Parts: sequence; structure tokens; C-alpha cells
Amino acid sequence: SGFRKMAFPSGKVEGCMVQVTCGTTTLNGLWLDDVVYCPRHVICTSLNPNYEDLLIRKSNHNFLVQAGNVQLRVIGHSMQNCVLKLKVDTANPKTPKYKFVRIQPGQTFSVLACYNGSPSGVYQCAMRPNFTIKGSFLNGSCGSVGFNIDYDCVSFCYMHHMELPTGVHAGTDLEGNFYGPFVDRQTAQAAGTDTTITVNVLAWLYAAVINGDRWFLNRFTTTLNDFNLVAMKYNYEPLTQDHVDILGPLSAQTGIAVLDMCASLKELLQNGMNGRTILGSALLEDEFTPFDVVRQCSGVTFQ
Amino acid sequence: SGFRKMAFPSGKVEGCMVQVTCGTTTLNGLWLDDVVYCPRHVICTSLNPNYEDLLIRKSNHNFLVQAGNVQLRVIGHSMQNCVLKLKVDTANPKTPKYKFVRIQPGQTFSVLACYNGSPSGVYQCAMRPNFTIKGSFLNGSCGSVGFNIDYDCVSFCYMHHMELPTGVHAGTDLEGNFYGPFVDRQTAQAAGTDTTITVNVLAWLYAAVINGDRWFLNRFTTTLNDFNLVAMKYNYEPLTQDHVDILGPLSAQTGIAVLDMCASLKELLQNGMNGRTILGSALLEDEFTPFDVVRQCSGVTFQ
Ligand SMILES: *[C@H](O)[C@H](C[C@@H]1CCNC1=O)NC(=O)[C@@H]1CC2(CCCCC2)CN1C(=O)OCc1ccccc1
Ligand SMILES: *[C@H](O)[C@H](C[C@@H]1CCNC1=O)NC(=O)[C@@H]1CC2(CCCCC2)CN1C(=O)OCc1ccccc1
Repeated sequence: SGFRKMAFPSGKVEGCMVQVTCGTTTLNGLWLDDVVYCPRHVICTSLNPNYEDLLIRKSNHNFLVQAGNVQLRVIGHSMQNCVLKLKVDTANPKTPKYKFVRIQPGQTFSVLACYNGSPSGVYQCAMRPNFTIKGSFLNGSCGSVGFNIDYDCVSFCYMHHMELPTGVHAGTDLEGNFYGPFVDRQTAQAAGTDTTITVNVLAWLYAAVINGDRWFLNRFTTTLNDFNLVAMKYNYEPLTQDHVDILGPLSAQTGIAVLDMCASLKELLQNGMNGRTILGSALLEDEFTPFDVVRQCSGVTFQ
Repeated sequence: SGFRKMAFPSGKVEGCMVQVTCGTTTLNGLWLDDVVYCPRHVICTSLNPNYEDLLIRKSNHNFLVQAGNVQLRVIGHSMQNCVLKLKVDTANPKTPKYKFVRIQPGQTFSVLACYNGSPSGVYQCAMRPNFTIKGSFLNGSCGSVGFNIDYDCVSFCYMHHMELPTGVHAGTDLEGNFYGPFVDRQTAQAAGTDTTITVNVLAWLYAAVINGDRWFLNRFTTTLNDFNLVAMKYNYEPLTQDHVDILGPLSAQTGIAVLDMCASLKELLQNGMNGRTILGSALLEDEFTPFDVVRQCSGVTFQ
């Protein structure tokens, strides 16, 4: 037992990380087969930057790619949306099985924070409803990726591009398409209002019950409509029948009907926690999906 | 910016993980050069188990070691305290530079949770003052290790052995010596009373200030003695002058004297948080060391 914010093992991704330098700008690239993927704002020059203009003015040799202490020769470049694709003369021998997938708000992933092509740390993140992520990123971390692992296959979902004024983070999928209404220029962009991921809170309440926290349970129940009236009032997003269905296995393992857990969440929203904690938190946690809870409270590995 | 519970990249450790089977018992082993390290309670037989007796009754071939889908031939075995050392005929070609270090309560490390020799997840843990760790471990996770990384060198500090009745976890250093007053038998052992790691709370308050949370600051100050009178009352462990010294760099970066931050912690203990949060937590967090804060709020990598 126990319940922790758990990231996927990062080794498969560590072997893909490289350093991309243009002029005085250095960030991280993702090296899969003979292509290095990186944010297009690495494109250097001596807001209003036209990246097509900037790139046509560039040569292959303007991009220095370092894989550890080995320099990768760039033989081609192209732009795909907000990412650069640097064709290199060497296929990465550590390329894992992978996919480029775009995730939904509410979904979680692991981030391998990197600087100068060197992995620094790994942590778990959720895509917020407003398409930001509450990450930990400093100068030079751009090009770090987010991912999930499913047996032996790495599903890359996120590449880091920028920080917004509230200290949250914005980026693209691996085809270069931004999550949310953000652009890779310097403007007055701001996150926009967020909501709490209701189905995830319920999943985490089920994790708590699995782990012996039961004090928040009650004998009351509620209808889905009646619950969603309360969710709206506390800035929780609506719960759908599909969310209820997704919570079925957790309901069945604990013997607590989904709508009964909703009754508990309702009382937690209306009353607070009265000095108590759930799974070591004094807040309702919304960054664990039902899959995350099942994975951890049952123990799936990856190879 | 941002602040997250960050683990070290796990790739160097993933390449050391193997599966050790004796009879019907399967757990994880750590394969470094030509030795596999694993908890001695894997020693199988068909509480009061005398492990010396059990081991002398065993043969090399009684231990099945699987490195992925490759079987490792055991050529020797020995007991060192509470760990088994299985000598195998093949040196692990992925052996990183490493050390076996024993950590202090208050210190943090990353855990690579493993099942059947296959890594499942990675998360950050602290050694509690009572020598337990609040982990996430299911059946089969024994032999998973905790570690820190310092440039290219892996400092192994923890190997997992058991769960205590409160759902917390106990284990050994890599020389087989238990952390805390626990034994690898089935008895009525229990964790024993814990305290909050004061110096770490202060480090995390400094992380908050670095990240823009300032509402808990105040103009008051306190003496070290006066602060420690309040710490005792709230089950915080005493703050020493060396803790104050260790917090110096964080003090200097923020311009907030250590004893001034103590005044803030004092008011937080006496008043609670009044519906506010710090770094996304409604509790005072004590599982980040001053080193962890500096590492994350400055960005050290590892290669
Ligand atoms: C890439 O390494 C870097 C990552 C930032 C630094 C601080 N936290 C992060 O996540 N990304 C940037 O600096 C991007 C690049 C930018 C200029 C070029 C076009 C796109 C946008 C500016 N930018 C950015 O994040 O600006 C906000 C910011 C916040 C704090 C510190 C520095 C910059
Ligand atoms: C090793 O994989 C396993 C890890 C446990 C299972 C549940 N959570 C964990 O961290 N360790 C054990 O099962 C140890 C072995 C034990 C018997 C042999 C001598 C030493 C102690 C019993 N034990 C244990 O953890 O018992 C408590 C427990 C708690 C919950 C479920 C099962 C067992």
C-alpha cells in the first residue's frame, strides 16, 4: 500500500535526449531514428519573428546537435508547425518503440526535465482543463518532453516551449501543435480560467479508501444531476455518465457506488476537511486519473 | 519556475534491475558487476526463520535470476546482514558508477518501484525521523532500491523489505543493515512516533518565496531558542545552528534571514493557513531538503 505521485521510469526517454544550439540559444531536442525534434523558437538570429523567414536564412551547419559528448551532423531541416525537425546522419540506436499522441485535459503524463541535453529530474503532470501544465521548468528546459509508457511503447504527448505569467507552462504535442490558445511569441498571453478535474478527484478518493482513509464516507447518495449542480458552484467540471462508467472498476473494488462517492465529495466541498487529511493531503487532489489509481493500487509494470 | 516533487532520472538504475526467484517467492534484485543484491527473506523453504539455517540448505541453482528474458547463472551465494549476495557468471554491462551510502533521517531519495524485475514507477521519498518511509509498495516490490545521483554516480541508499501495520515501509541500506529498529521477521513491530523535519519545512518555505508565494512572511523575528520552544510543542524536531547554516544560501538568495523565516513558520504553526495554500499544498511540506530546493530552483543536471 501507499499512494504517491508516480512517474514512469524515464530510461527509454533519457536515451533520446540531445542538446540543440543555434547561435546563443541552447535547448533540448528529442532524437528518434534519424530526426531530432525541438521547439522552433531555437531558430536564432542577430513578438513578431517570422519563423519561415528565419529558417530559410539558416543552414544545416547553423544547428549544433550534441548527443552526450558526440556531435551529430545535421543533413536537413524542416519546420512542422511549432517544432523543428533536424535530419541527422545517424539513427539513434536507443530509439524505443514510440508513438506521437495528443492527450486530453484531465490526462496525466511524466515529464523528464532536461538542461543542455542532460536529464535533471522526472515528475508527473496533468494537462489542466485550460491546457496549461503546472510544471517545474527553468531557462534551458525547452524541448523537454512529456510521455506515458504502455508496456514497451513510449507515447510522447508534450514538448515544452514556454512559461506563462502565472508560472504555469505551455507547449505542444510532438507534431508541433500547441495545447491551448498559446503561441510561441512574446505577447500578453495568459492561461485563462481553470477548473478542478472532477473524475480525477473521485479516483483519488477511491485510492484513499483502498489505502484505509475512510472518514469522508457517508451513508447518503446523490443523483448525477444533483451532484453536478454542486460541482458547478465549486468550479469543478461536470461529471458525465462516461466518467461514472470509467470509475466502475474502482467502485467494484471498494464496494462504494460511484454516486455514493459523489455524495462524499459533495459534503467535502460544502464542509471542507475539518482539520483532517486524505492520503497525506489537506486539499482535494485532481492530478490522478482512474487509470493512475488502478495502476498504482494494483501494480502494473513496463518493459 | 514551478516546484514539484522531482525524482532523479531512473535509467541508470533500470539497467540494474533483475528478478530473483526462490521456490514460490519472487522479488527484485540489484545487479552490479557480477553480484545480485536482494532481500534475504527471498530465501525459500517448504516469525522464527533462521536465515543462516535456511541458506546453508540452499544450492546455487535454487535461485533463479532473470535479467529481462535472459537467465543469469548463479555461481555463488552469501548473506550480508539482511541482504543476499548472489554471485553470477556475468558482469552487468550496464553497471553505472555507484556507491553504497547510508542516509540520515530527513534526507530524501528516489525510489524505482519494481515488480518481477521490471520497473513500474519512480517517486521521491524522505527517510522519516522514525526511520520509516512513506512509500508506495505492493506485493513483489521487495528489492526495489532508493538512490540519489551526483553527476554520473549513483549513491544507492535503500532496499525495500516490508510494510509496517500503518502502511509505511521499512528496509535496509545496501549492506543489509535495517533503517530503524525493525527486523525481517513477522512480529508485532510498529513504526514508533514520528516528527516533522523542521529544516526541510523551512527549505520549502524558501522555495515558495522563490516561486512567488509570500503571504506567510512577516516583519517579526525570533531567537533560535524561542523558535525551538514552539517547535517542540508542535512535534517539530529542534533546529540547530548547522541547520541555520545549511539554509544560508537560500536565505541569501531571497534576502530573508533564517530566523525571520522561523518567525513565519512559528505563526503558521500557531495560526494554520487560514484557507490559503503554499506551493499548491494546504499542509507544511517537510520532504524537500535545502539541497532539493537549490537543485530545483537553480537546475542541476546529471550525466
Ligand atoms: C526554454 O528553455 C524556455 C523555458 C522557460 C524559461 C522559464 N521557464 C520556462 O519554462 N522558454 C522560453 O524562454 C520562452 C521562449 C519565448 C521567446 C521566443 C518565442 C516563444 C517564447 C519566451 N519564453 C518564455 O517562457 O517567456 C516567459 C518567461 C518566464 C520566466 C522566465 C523567462 C521567460
Ligand atoms: C516484498 O515484495 C514484500 C513487500 C510488501 C508487500 C505489501 N507491501 C510491501 O511493501 N515484503 C513482505 O511481504 C514482507 C516479508 C515478510 C515475511 C518474511 C520476513 C520479513 C517480512 C512479511 N512482509 C510484510 O511486508 O508483511 C506486512 C504486509 C503488509 C501488507 C501486505 C502484506 C504484508
